[PDB]
Amino acid sequence: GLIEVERKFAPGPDTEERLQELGATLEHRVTFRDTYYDTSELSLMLSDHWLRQREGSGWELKCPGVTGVSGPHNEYVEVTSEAAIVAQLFELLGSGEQKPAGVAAVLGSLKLQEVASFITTRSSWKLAQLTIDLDSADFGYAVGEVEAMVHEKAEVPAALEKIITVSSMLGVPAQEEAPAKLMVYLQRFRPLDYQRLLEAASS
Ligand SMILES: Cc1ncc(C[n+]2csc(CCOP(=O)(O)OP(=O)(O)OP(=O)(O)O)c2C)c(N)n1
Repeated sequence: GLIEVERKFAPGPDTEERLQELGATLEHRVTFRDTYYDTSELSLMLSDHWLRQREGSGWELKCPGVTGVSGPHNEYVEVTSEAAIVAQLFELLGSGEQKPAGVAAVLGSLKLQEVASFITTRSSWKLAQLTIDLDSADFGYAVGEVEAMVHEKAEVPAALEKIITVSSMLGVPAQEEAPAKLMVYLQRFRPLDYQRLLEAASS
């Protein structure tokens, strides 16, 4: 799959106006459920893999990036082929000897269960490209991301530059590193999982 490069930010009262003034256009709005899966030991998340089923899109696996871009920014390979997702799940959790099947069909054999499920309403903008998604979660939390998707690693630096420039033109504090919706959900509603992630990040 493709390499996603992103920077999250806290959206302000002026964000639409600022986007308008930059020449970004609002492409669509959409409301949808995401459901994230892991083992009881959080084997995926602790290895920086994120498996989800998204209403309207199907199964998606985020795999850790190949280049060094972490900080307020981050980089993931997004895998959307179910066959590719299963192949990676077998390697991480099970055996490559297992019979391939759809992601839903293998969950039970790999002891994968729902760790999080929540609805989001997303207002999606395009800049000529970059995408800027302004999200509101159904547990009460709002976040934005400036994002680019590239094919090869050598395109990452140039994408990363635009992402920073656009966040800055939005007037988003440089220091700010707004958390992912999933991380706020885990903090509020899966506190023992959240602590496990904390203890592993400081390690
Ligand atoms: C402290 C910390 N923060 C973030 C991460 C990375 N991370 C946390 S959750 C998580 C999975 C959810 O990522 P997210 O960017 O919030 O998805 P979303 O915006 O809704 O959808 P999309 O852009 O595909 O449409 C990742 C990759 C990490 N490992 N540690």
